[PDB]
Amino acid sequence: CAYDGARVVLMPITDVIHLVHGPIACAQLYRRGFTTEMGEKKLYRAILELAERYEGQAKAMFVYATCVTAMTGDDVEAVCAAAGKKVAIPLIPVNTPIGNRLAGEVLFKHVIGTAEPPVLGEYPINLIGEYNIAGDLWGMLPLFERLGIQVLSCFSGDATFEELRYAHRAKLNIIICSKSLTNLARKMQKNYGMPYLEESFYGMTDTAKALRDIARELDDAVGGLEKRIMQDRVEKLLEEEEATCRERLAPYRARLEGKRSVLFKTWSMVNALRELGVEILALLQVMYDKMPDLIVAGGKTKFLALKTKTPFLDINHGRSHPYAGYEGMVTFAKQLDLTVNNPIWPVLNAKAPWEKTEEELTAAVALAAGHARACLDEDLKDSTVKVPAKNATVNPQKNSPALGATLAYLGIDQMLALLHGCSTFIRLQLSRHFKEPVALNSTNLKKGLKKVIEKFSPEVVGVMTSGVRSAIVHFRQEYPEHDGVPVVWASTPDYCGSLQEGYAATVEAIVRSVPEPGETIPGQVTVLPGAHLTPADVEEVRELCEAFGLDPIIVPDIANALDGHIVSPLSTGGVSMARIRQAGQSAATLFIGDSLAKAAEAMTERCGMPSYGFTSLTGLAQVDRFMETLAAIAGRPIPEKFRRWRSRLMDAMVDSHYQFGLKKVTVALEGDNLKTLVNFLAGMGCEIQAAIAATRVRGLDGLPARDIFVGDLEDLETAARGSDLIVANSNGRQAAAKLGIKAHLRAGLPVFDRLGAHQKMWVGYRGTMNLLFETANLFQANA
Amino acid sequence: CAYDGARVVLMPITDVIHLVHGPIACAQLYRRGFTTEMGEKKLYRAILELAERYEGQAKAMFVYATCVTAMTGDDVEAVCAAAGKKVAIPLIPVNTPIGNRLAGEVLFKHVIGTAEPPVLGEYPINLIGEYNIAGDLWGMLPLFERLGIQVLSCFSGDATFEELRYAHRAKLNIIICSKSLTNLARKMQKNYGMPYLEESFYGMTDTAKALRDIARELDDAVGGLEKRIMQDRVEKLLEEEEATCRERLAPYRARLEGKRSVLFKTWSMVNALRELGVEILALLQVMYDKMPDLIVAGGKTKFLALKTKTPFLDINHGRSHPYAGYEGMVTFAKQLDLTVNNPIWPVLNAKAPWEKTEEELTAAVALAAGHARACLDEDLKDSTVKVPAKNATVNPQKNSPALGATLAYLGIDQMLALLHGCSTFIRLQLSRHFKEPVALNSTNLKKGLKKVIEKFSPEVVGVMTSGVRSAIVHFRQEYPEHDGVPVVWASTPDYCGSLQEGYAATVEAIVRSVPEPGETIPGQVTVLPGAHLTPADVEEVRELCEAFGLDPIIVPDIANALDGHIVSPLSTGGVSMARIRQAGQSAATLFIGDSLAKAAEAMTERCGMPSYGFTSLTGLAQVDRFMETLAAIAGRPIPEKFRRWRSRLMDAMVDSHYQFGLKKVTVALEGDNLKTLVNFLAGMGCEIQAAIAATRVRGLDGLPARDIFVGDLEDLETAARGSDLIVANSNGRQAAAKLGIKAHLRAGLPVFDRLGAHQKMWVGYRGTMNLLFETANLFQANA
Ligand code: SF4
Ligand code: SF4
Repeated sequence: CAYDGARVVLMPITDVIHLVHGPIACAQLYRRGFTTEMGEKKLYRAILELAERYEGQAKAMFVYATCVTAMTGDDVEAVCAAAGKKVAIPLIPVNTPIGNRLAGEVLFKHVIGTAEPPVLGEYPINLIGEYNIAGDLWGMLPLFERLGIQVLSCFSGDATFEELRYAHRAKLNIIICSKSLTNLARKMQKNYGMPYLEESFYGMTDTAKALRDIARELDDAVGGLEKRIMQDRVEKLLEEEEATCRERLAPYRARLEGKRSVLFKTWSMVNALRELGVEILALLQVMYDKMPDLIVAGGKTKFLALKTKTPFLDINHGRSHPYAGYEGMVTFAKQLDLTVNNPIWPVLNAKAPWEKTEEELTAAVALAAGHARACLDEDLKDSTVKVPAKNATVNPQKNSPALGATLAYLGIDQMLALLHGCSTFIRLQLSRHFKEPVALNSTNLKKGLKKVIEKFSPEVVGVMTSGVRSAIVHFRQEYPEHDGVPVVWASTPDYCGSLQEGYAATVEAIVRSVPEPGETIPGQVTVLPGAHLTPADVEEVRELCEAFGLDPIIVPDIANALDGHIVSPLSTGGVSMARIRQAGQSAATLFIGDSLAKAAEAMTERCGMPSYGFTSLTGLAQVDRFMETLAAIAGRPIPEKFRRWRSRLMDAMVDSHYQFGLKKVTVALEGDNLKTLVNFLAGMGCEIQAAIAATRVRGLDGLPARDIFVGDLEDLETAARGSDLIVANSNGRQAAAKLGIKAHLRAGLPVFDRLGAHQKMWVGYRGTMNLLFETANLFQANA
Repeated sequence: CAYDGARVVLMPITDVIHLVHGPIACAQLYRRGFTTEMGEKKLYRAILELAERYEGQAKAMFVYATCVTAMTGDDVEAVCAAAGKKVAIPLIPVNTPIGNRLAGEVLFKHVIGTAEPPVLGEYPINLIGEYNIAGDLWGMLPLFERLGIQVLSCFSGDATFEELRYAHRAKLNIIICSKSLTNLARKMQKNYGMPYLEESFYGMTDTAKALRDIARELDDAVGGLEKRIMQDRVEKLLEEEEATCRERLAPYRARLEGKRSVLFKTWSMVNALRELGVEILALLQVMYDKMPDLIVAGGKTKFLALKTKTPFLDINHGRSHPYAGYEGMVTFAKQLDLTVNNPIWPVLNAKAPWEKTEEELTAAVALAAGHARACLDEDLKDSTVKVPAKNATVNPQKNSPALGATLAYLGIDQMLALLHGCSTFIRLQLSRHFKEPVALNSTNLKKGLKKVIEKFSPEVVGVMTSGVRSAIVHFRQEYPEHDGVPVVWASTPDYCGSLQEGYAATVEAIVRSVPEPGETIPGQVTVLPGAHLTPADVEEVRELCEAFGLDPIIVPDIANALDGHIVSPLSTGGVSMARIRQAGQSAATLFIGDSLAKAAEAMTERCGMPSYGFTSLTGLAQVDRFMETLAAIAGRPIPEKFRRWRSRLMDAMVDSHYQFGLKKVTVALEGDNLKTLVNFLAGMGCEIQAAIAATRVRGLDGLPARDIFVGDLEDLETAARGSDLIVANSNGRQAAAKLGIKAHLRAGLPVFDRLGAHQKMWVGYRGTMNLLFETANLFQANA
C-alpha cells in the first residue's frame, strides 16, 4: 500500500493530532490516535471537535486517507478546504494522489518553508530518516552539539512540527538510511540548493566516514575548504571519542572473546560484532554441529530463536536501547554481554530429569543423600564470614529464638506452648505476620503444669528454655493421671540466635522424643520443612509429594494451622500426635534447609532411615533435584504436569532474563532464606552487592555475592547504596526509603505491611515462576 | 515490671537515641532501637559510638536498664557520670531505684526545666499522656490553635525533647487519662504551681466538659474569671464545631440506625455508639440468639471476633485512625459504617455448598441451567446504556474482532488461520501479550488454499471474513484429496465490535461445524471458556473439573498453546480435532461468559445437551455456584481441598475488607471481564465510579456502578477523576499518569508492560484470593 509509508513517516510527529478517516482495521500527543467512527461531513465534525478539545496542545492536524476511505472516494482535499477556514490550526491532507514519495511530497508542499527559524546558526543540518528508536538520535545529538553543528530538523524523530517547518534554511541534508525519502532530498536540492549526503551512523568506521563527509561539505558551504574549521574540529572530537569508547569497550571485549554468532544495516552490525571479537559463522541439528553462542537475527523471528535455547539479540525497530554513536554501541556491547554471559543458559541447556541416564540420576540422588553429612561435617570455626565487631546494634533483624520455637510448636495439633507478660511480644509479631490467633500461655512448676493440663486437656506440652528434667519427672510422678501427655523441652544455647536456630532446636527436640521406631511403611516420607517456608509452600510440598504416590508426614505442619482457616486455648490445625509417632516408620526423611540437617541425623542414628537434603526449592536445577529424589524414592516416573510446568518456567526465565541482567541487589534475610534467594537471583543474572545474614550459618562464604557479612538492617543502608533491589522483611522499608530504592521485595518474617505474605508460594516450578515474575515486575515498575 | 512503664512512656520520644542495656529478649529516629550486644565499659563504648555516629540527628540519649541488666547490677548512673563529660548530648539514666512513677520522676529530675521556652504565649498548656495514637492529638491541635491556646509540651506524642524541656513555664496540666502520671502532675504542682485537670477528649460531651474546665482554669490563671475571654471563645467554638459535626454525622447516622452491638474509655465509646443510634445489647449460640451486628470489643481478642463471622471494631493502642475530637469521631463513624455496612457479611454468612439442603442446590443448578436462555431472551434494543454519541474516538480500547477470532483459532491444534501484510498488526499484539509465536498466514482463492494445505498439511483451516460458500465447495470440488480438511468460516457482522464479539462468533462457528452427535458419554463435560480468561485460568478450570472425576473438553484450549511452552507454521498445543468432534457427546455444556451463551445454545438445539452458564468464576458466591453445578453433574460430593480453600478465601476477605472499603475505582474493560471485576469489587465494598465498556453488551445496566457508559480510554480520564484505582489494559497507563492515579490493575488484552500477565490465575477460590491480595496490596502501597 502507500498510506503505510506516509503513516510510518508522519505519525511519529509528536505535537500534532492524527485523524485517520475510516476503520481501525487497516489502522506526547503522538500516542493519541484519532479514528473517525466507521463521510466528509462527519470528518468536518471530527476536525472541528478535535481542534476545539485539544487546542493549546496541538499545533497541526494530519488527515490520513485509508484503503477503506479511498474506496469511498471522499476527497480529503475538499474537507480540508471547507474546514481550515474555521479552525486555524494547520490541517495537512494526506491523500492517495515507494510510500515515502507521498510523505516527502506532502511535507514539502505543505509543511516545509512555512516559518523562518528562530535561531539559525552557522552550521544547521537536517537529519532525514531518524526515527529516534530508543534514543539513537539522542546518542548523536551531544556529538553534534560539541562539534558546533545545529540539528534544525529531525524528520520522524523527536520531531516537533515547528522544528519541521524550518528545513528551508539549512546547508546539508543527511539521509540516515531510510533512503526512499531520497526524492525529498533531491527535490529540496533543486528548489532550496541543499546538498544531500547518505550516511550511516552505526559503528565507529561508518560514524567516522559520516563525520568526515559532513565536515567537508559544511566547510564548503560555510567558509571554504580553505581555512577548514570543521575538518580540524571533527578530527579532534573523533580522536578523543574513539579513545574513550575503546577504553570503555575493553572490559566487554574481554568477556565477549571467542564467542560464535550466527547472523540470519547488515554490514554495520557485522563489523560491530567483529570489533567486539565475535566470530560470525554465517535447523536444530545444524546448530548442534555449529555450536553457536549467539543469534543476531534481529528480525521478528525472535520467538523461534528464543525457543531454540540460545542467546538471541535483536537489531530492528523493536529494540529498547540506543545503538547509534559511541554511547549507542557501548550500549550494544553491554546488551550483548548481558544476553550472552547470562548464567541461565548453561542451566537451560542441561539435561531434563526424565532424559538423564540412570547413572546420572543415581549420582544426583547420592548428593541429595549426602547433603546432611556434608552440612554436619562443616564446622563453623574455619568460616571466613565476618563476626560482627560492633557494640550497639540498631534495627536488629535478629528475632528471638523463642519466636522460632513458637512457630514450630504452632504446627502441632492440640499443643500447649509454655514459655519459662514478657511472652506477649512473640504473640503479636507472629499474629501480625499470619493474621491469626496464637496460643503462648506462659508460667509452683508442677502446680501450674497440673493446672493447665486439666484446664485445656492437651495431648502435648511444649516447654522452651534458654540457658529441670527432675521437675518434669516430678510433675509426672506427683500425678500419673497426666503421665500420657508428652512434654517436649527445647533449649537454645546462647540467646545469641534468630528464629532459625530456635526452630531447628525445637524441631530436633520433637524428633528425638515423639517418634517411635517400627517397621518401614513404603510410600511414607517424613518432611521436615524449614522456617523460611510459608504455609503455602508447605501445602505445595505436600501436593508435590502426593502427586508421586507418597504419603507426606510434615513436622511441623503450619500449612493448616497458621494459614487462613476458620476455638480452643490450644493450637489446632497442625499435625496430630499419631502422625508424628508413626513418622518414625517412614522410608526416607526430606528436609528443606541446611539448619535442619542435624534434625535429620537425629532420626538417622535413631532408626536408620536415609536422609535427603535440599537447600532450596526455588530455581530450575534445585526443583529438578527434588523431583529426581522424589522419583527415586517413589519408584514412579515424574508426572507430566511437572514436565509442562518445567517448560513454562524455562520460557519465563528466557523471557525475563533481560530485566534481571546486571542489576544490583542487596539481600538481608536469615540464613536459609538468604541462601535460597541469593542463589536464585545470582543464577538469574543479578549482581548481588551485599549479603547480610542474621546469624553465622554454614556455607555463607560460598554464596555468589561480592560482600557477605553478618549484620543488622543499618549495615543494610550502609551497604545497599546503589542497589536496584532490596530483599528483606518489612523492617527493610527503613533502609529503602532512606536510600531511595523503590524496589523492595518482602521476604521472611516479619512481613506486616502487605497482605498475603504467608500465602506467597515460591516452591517448585510454579513457585519459581511466581517469584521470577514478582521480581521482574518490581524491576519493570521502578525503571 | 517497672521498665515497661518507663519504656511505653519514654520510648515514644522521637528525636532521642534509646539505648537498651541488655538482651532483645525482654525488649523519625524513634523507630531506631538501639540494643547493646549481650558491661559498663561496653555501655561506655556504645554510648560514645552511638553519639558520634548519630550526631546532628539526636538531641539526647536514654539509657534504660532492663530486668537482665538490673540482675547484673551495673550501675547506669555510674556510666552516665563517667561518660557524659565526653559527649555532651544529654544522657538520661533510667534506673530501677506503678511503672509511671519512674517515668515522671526521671522526667522531672533530668528533663523538665532545662530550657526556657522560645515562644511562651498567654495560654500554654501541657498535655500529659497523649500518645498521638494514629493522630488523636492531631485532631485536637487545630481546635486548641483556633482557641488561642499553646500546647507547650505533649508528653509521649509527637514529643520532641526540646518541647519536653519547656514544661516548667505553663499554667495548666491536662492529664488525658494515662493517669499513673498523676504523681508527676502533683509534683509539678508543688514545685511549679501548675493546676492539674484530668480530662478525656473522646466524645462530644467529654470534649465539652474538657474545654469548659480548661477555659475556666486558664481564665483564673490569665486575667480573671471576670472578663472571661476563654469561656466566651470556647462557647463560640463549641457551638460551631458541634453544629458542623452533627451535620457531617447525619449521613452516617442514617446508615447506622437500629444496628445492634455487643461491647465486650468504656463509657466514652458507649455514648459515642449510642449517639450514632447503635443499641448496645450488653459463645456462638448466644450470638445466634442475640443476632449482633457489631462487636466493639476493641481488645486484642480481635482474631476470635473476626473468626466469629461478624463485623468487629477495635478501640485501643492498635487503631490506625484518629478518634479524638470532632474530626476523630467523624472518622470513628466512617470506620463503623465501613466495617458494618460492608457487602461481604451477607455473603459470608450464607450457607456453604456442602451444608445446603437438596432443594436449594436444585434451585441453584436450575438457575445455572437457565442462564443461557436468560441471556438470549434479553434483547439489546431496550438497553438504557448510552450509545456513544461522539464522532472521533481517541485511545480506542476496542480491539478488532479479528484479534478475538485469532485468539480462538490459536486454541485449536494444527490450525491454519487464514484472514481474507494488513494482518501483521494482529500478530504483534497477540504475541506481545503472550510472548509467543502466532501463525496468521493471510491470502486465486482455490489456488492459494491448495498451496497452503499441501505446504503445511493441516487438519483444519480457519477463515474469518467481516462483511464464498460456493468458493469453498469449489476448492473441495476441484481437489478431493483435501476434502477431509475442515474449513471453519466465521463472520462478524458490522466491523463495529471488539475481541469478545469475534471470539464468540468464531467459537460459535466451530461449535456448529466440527462436533458430531452421538451417544452420551458420562463424565464428559464440554467447557467453552471466555476470552477474558487467561491460559492459567483455563488450566485451573480443567483441574477443577478433573478433581470432580469429569473429563473436560475445552474449546478452544489456549492453556497449552498460547502459554509458556517449548516448530511448525501451524498452531500447536491446542485441542485436537478428535476431541472437538467427540465433544458433541458430552453430558453437559459449561460456558464462562455471557457472550458465549449463543454458542451453548448452538449445541443445545443440535443434540440436546443441557447448558450451564456462569458469568464469572471470581468471588465466593460465583465459585460456590460453579462447585454446586459441578457436583450435580458429576454426582460426587465436593472435594475437601476446595472446602479448605473456601475457608482460606473467607479469612482473606475478612482480613482485607478494610482496604477495599469505600474506595473509588474506575473500570474500563471489555464486557465480560468488566462484569466480572466490577461485580467482585462492588461485592468487596468498593465504590465503582465509572464502568466503561468497550461495546454494547447485555446486562450492562444492572452493574453495581454509579456511571456506566460505552466508551474509550479518553472517557476514562474524563471520568476516573478522584478514583483510587483504575482497572484497564496496559494502554490505561495513559489515563492514570495524567490523573495521578498510582494504582493501576492490568487486566484484559493487551497487557504488554508487565511480565506474567497471561499467567495470572483469577479463577476459583485461590484465584479470587490472588486477585484480592493483588488489589489490596495496590491499595496499601499507594496510601
Ligand atoms: S487495507 Fe489497504 S491501506 Fe490498509 S494495510 Fe491493507 S492494503 Fe494497506
Ligand atoms: S524480663 Fe523483666 S523487665 Fe523484661 S518484660 Fe519480663 S519481668 Fe519485665
